[PDB]
Amino acid sequence: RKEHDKALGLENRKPFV
Amino acid sequence: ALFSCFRCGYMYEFAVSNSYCRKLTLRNDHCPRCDQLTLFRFMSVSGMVGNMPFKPIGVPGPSYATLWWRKTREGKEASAPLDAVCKSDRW
Amino acid sequence: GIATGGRVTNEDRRWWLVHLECAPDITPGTFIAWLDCCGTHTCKKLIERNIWTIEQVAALDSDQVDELKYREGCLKMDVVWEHARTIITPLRQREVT
Amino acid sequence: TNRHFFVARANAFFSRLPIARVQRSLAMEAVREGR
Amino acid sequence: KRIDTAKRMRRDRRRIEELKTLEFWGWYMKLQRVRGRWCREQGVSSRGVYGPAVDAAELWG
Amino acid sequence: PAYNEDVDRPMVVPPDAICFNCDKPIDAGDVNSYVWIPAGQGYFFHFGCFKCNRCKYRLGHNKFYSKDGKAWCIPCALGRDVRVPTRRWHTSYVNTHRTGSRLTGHF
Amino acid sequence: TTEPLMADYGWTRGKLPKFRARSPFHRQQIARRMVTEMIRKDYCIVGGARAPALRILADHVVELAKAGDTDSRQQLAYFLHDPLMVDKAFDEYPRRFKDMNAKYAMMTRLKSRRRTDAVAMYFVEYKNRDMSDNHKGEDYSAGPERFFLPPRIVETEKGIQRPPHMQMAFDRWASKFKTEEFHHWWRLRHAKLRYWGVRNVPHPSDVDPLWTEKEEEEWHNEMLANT
Amino acid sequence: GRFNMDEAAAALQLNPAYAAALYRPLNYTFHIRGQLYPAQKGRPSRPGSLAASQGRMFPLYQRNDRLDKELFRLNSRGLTTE
Amino acid sequence: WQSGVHTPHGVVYRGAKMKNWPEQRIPENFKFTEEQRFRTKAIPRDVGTIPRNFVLGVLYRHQPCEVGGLWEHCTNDPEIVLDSKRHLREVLKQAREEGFVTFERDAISNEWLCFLTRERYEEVQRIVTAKSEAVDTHSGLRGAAATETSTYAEKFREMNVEAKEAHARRLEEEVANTTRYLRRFQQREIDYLPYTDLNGKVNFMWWYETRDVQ
RNA sequence: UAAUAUUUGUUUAAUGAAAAGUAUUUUAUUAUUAUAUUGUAUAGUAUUAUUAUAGUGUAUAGUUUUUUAAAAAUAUAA
RNA sequence: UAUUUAAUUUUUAUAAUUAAUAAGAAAGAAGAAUAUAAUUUA
Ligand SMILES: [Zn+2]
Ligand SMILES: [Zn+2]
Ligand SMILES: [Zn+2]
Repeated sequence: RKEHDKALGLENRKPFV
Repeated sequence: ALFSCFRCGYMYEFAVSNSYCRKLTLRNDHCPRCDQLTLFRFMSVSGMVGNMPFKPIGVPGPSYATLWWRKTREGKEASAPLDAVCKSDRW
Repeated sequence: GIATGGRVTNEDRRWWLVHLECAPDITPGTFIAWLDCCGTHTCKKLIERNIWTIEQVAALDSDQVDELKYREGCLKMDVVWEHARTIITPLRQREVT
Repeated sequence: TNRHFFVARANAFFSRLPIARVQRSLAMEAVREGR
Repeated sequence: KRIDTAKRMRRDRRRIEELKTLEFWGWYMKLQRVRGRWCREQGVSSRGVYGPAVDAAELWG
Repeated sequence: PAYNEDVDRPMVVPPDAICFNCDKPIDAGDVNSYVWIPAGQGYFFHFGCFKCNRCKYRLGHNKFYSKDGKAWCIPCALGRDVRVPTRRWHTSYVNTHRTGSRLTGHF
Repeated sequence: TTEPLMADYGWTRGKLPKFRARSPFHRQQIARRMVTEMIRKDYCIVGGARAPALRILADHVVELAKAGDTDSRQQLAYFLHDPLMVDKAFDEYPRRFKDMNAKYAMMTRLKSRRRTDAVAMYFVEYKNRDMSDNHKGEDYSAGPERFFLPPRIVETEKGIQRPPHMQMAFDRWASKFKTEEFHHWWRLRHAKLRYWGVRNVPHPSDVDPLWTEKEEEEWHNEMLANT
Repeated sequence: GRFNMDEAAAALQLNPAYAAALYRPLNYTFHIRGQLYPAQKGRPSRPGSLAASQGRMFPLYQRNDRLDKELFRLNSRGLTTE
Repeated sequence: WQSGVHTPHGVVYRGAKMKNWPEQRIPENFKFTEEQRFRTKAIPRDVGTIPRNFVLGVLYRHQPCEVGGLWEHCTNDPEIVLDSKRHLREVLKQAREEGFVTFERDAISNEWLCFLTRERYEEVQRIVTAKSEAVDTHSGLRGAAATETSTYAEKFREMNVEAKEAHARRLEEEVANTTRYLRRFQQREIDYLPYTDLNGKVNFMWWYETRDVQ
């Protein structure tokens, strides 16, 4: 969550099955 | 097998397997000289792909045409200009 | 040597030392492919580990060897390793004179 | 002839002797006496 | 009339067979450009179980 | 012998080739419309243009004469006026694009 | 012959078994289309002395794929009717098999035989498919619906994506079965087989098509359901 | 971006009904003898079934006389010496 | 391609490397035994459009060219896409095949020389020019100082009035030193993947990038 | 005789076809430039036979039904 | 096809007291088939 929020704060690998 | 396009007659060679028997007489491939897809014809026979056990690999012997083409290219007179750079056994 | 099962006996060593002089020109810096039981696959995986040399295969710590033959899978590795271990010292000797 | 002594074969157990080792041993004995 | 017809039929199928072919080669090159794109992110070298050093030696290449 | 071994000669067709009877150009390779006669000298005819330029009939047994750069049939070149064929009139027996000439030629 | 493609078809133990054909050339042709099909589609239902041959040959293809050499690429390229499947063979199999050295293809004898003749049926697979890119979760227990549809996927694996260059090819190949001239080929085939006469082949007026648009609009639906 | 014989004919000005007639045998377009399969011939209506004709079950294999008269047989007005 | 084995030690061919191709230091004890010297199977190299264009683009800047000394002319450019002298050699082979290059011995001394064939010379002129008109749009010096561009063009057309020749031999050395100094920061990575055509021949597709080091 | 012999349909360059004198085309079908009238697809040799006869006219439509898990002897070829 | 010989009736732990000149649970491939009774293998 915090990492996607870092990705989003700046604003594939395993597909979701 | 030796192949040349109809229009520029660009010469090159690759072995043709038993899977490709229906492509032997006419090929379609990209010419470096006229750049676009062309049509190639089979002038001369060179070599097999596979060989049977206890038999020489090197005798479906490629014709005089192909050996002439590997004399004119890759020859004493052909390599001598290029040997100043590479001398192909060397890097 | 080549076809030995399991452990490598000392007699077998004698074989290798005999064939040392069988080939007149050999140096410890010779390419890997002169070894017993070094195939294509066995040579390649040694190369990406930056090993070209009989000295270098004689420099292995034996836990590089096993993951060469287990985690990676070059089989018959201890054979070639041991083949190095035997032959590297005599080679140095013959190199001096 | 279909009996048991004849039909049965020992192939599977050949790892119990080192064939390759003895051949090379007698190679050694070949070069020791100089044939 | 039928000489002309016999060549009229055998010329244009020769014409459109190339239309099959050129679009097919166009498509196959599109395909291989897709491989060119896709094998980057997945990190596929397509050169075997060996790393880059192995082929770097070029003795085995 | 089959498959003329042509490494020494490319045997490509020049785009600047024009018809030998009608003096009109040739669509280069994309069609078998033209009759090409290599002499092992390029001779390019159209298909409809293979015929004689004097009597405008077929060329018997596919062997001809040519005078002043225009092809005549041998009866019309031998000084004979007997003119009419039996079989067909305004086409020729020929096989398009060198396939009739590749039987016997320079190897 | 020790070279890991070129085949020796005898009955002696050093040789892999010759399956009946017209000529050794014919054996080679057959073997080639079998290997091509198996590389295209991981399983082959194959009767007779053919299947062990497929097993050994598949092991050879995986060995070549692990070689990853230009000579290997080229020699595999001599062997197959498909050039594209060669590319598939060098993209897939190394990552799939990186942890295994031996016996890459699984042979399974089926308890059903051809009705046509007594010859037994073998089910030949590639081994572990959870490492494969395009074959990841597929179910082979039963076939797909119409044979141009992508095969069954296991319920727990639904959401899997496949290499784009493969489903491009697959869709291009499948798109010629939706045109109506295929339907004409289908009816005309009924006529032909009926003439050669073969039982249980219905009259071409009873043969209602493999592909309709309603079935397509439900099939594509569930296909993006798998995507 | 496929082939699409109709748009291939449209690009070549080949009359798209004709272009297709190049790729089926001359039996199925032109009036010419040829091998026909009796199952294609058509069947009268049974009590269980309906009628079966080669109009419904094979539209694309039927003969077209546009092409036949324009390709094979002669026009009369070319020859009229009157 | 490893400097210890394939060649005598301590040599570095200066050019673009291949991506993820390690340079691993080879000890010098090294030799093959005589029967292993014949192994040596080279990875095929790109003879395709790009390196052909580059080697032509070089061969235009000197109308005669010494074959023996060409490699350094090649290395002289900021634009090198090429790897070894082998890579060069092959490109010259097929360039000879296409009819873009003829080899002549001039002999007074032993020199062997490259002439761009009189037949294709138009094409090459397009190729060079086309390169020149792309890069000036992608050069970062423009649209900052236009006085730079004008001072460059005016002085070149005015220098071509007397002798433009000496200016070039004075110019290319700053090119060599600029290239050599720039090479420390960034390399050209040659990336390649194999594919198979429809005739079933294995051949490689290539693409080039430039990675930065610092 | 006879749980016999035969058959045994896993990959096509049979391109073409007037001389066939048999085969429910439900409406096979011009849009013509022409006029009325008439008529277009698979059965030669007792066969869906070895496989036709002949006159057209043309050359890249691959134009798409041949079983099988040992060895003798018979048949081809090396 | 009848007689006649020769072979076989698919591991018999074993062989010969005599005639004449010998038989233990069953069939797919005898091989998991690329001559190892598994070459480590997910
Ligand atoms: Zn060309
Ligand atoms: Zn003309
Ligand atoms: Zn005349």
